[PDB]
Amino acid sequence: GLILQSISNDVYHNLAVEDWIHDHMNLEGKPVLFLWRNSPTVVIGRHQNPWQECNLNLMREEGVKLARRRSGGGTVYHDMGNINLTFFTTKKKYDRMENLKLVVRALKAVHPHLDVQATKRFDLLLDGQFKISGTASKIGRNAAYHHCTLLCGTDGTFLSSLLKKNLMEKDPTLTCEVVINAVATEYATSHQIDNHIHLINPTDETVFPGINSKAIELQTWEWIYGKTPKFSVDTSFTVLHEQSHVEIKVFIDVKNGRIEVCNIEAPDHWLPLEICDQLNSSLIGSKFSPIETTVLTSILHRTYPGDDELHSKWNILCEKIKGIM
Repeated sequence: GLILQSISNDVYHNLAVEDWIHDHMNLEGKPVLFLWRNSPTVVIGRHQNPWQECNLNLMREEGVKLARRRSGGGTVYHDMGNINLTFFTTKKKYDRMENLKLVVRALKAVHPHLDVQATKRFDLLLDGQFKISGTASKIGRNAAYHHCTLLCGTDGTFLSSLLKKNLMEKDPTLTCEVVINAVATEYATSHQIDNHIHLINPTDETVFPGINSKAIELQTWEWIYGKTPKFSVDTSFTVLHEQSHVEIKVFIDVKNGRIEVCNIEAPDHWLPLEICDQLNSSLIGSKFSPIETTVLTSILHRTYPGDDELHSKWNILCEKIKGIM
C-alpha cells in the first residue's frame, strides 16, 4: 500500500503528478492513493468544451483558473474546500465502487450514521438531495486510475455561477484535513499499511523525474483549449433600429480552437459589407476567444475616417460578438 498527499494547490502540478504515477510506479500488488486540494480552478473532462461550461469572462475577472485533465468525465469546480482522491491501481484490479464505498466508511467514521451513499451514476447523495462527489477515470493497458472529488467546504453558490450544497455546511468539524485523514485511515486499513500519509511537493522533480515539463504542457492553450473537438455556431441577434430591428447573423466553425469558417453577416445599409469582411477575414484562422478591442477598433478607426455613428454601430456589433467569444 501507499498514500500520498500534496502541499501544493496548483492544479496543473497536482495533475502532472497524476500521470507521472500512471505512466510510472508499478501498481501491481502495489496500489496507490493520492489526495490533493487545489486553488479555485475549473476542470473539464478530456473531450469537453471550455466555452460551453464556464463563464470564462466571469472566471477571468476572478483569478479562477481553467484546466483540462487527461481523464474523461464532466466538469466540476475545485477550490480549497474540495478534496481530490485518485485511486491508482492495476487495470486488472480497478473498482470504482470499492472506492466509493471506501469513502463512505471514511465519512461515517467521522459522522456516525450520516445519510450518505453511493448511487447509480457513481456520485454521492447527501440526504438524497445534495450531491457532493464527482467521478472520473482513465484506463491504460496495464493500469487504471479512478479519480474523484469530494465537497467539504467548496462554495456551491460561487460555483453555481459557472454552469453554462456543502459538507461542513452540515457539520463544521468536517474540515477537509479531518476528512483527508478519515479517508487515508480507511485506505490504510483496507490494505493494512502504516496509516502514514507521504506528503509531497509536485514541483520537486528530484522525486519526480522531469515533471514540470508536463505541468507546463497541461497549461498550454494548445492543450487546455486547443483540444476541444470540432464545434460550430449558428446564431443571431437583433439590434434596435429604427425603431424597426436590424438583424445580425453569425456562423463560426471551430477546429482545434482555431476558427475555420467565419461568416458574420450584417445588412449593408446598416454597416458596410467590406467591414464584415475585414472582420470575418481577420478572424479566420484566429484563435477562438475575446478579440483585442484595440485591434478591434484599429480595423477601421484608421481605415474609415471618423463617422461617430459608424464607430457606434461598430461597437454594438463587437459587443454582441465578444458576448460569445
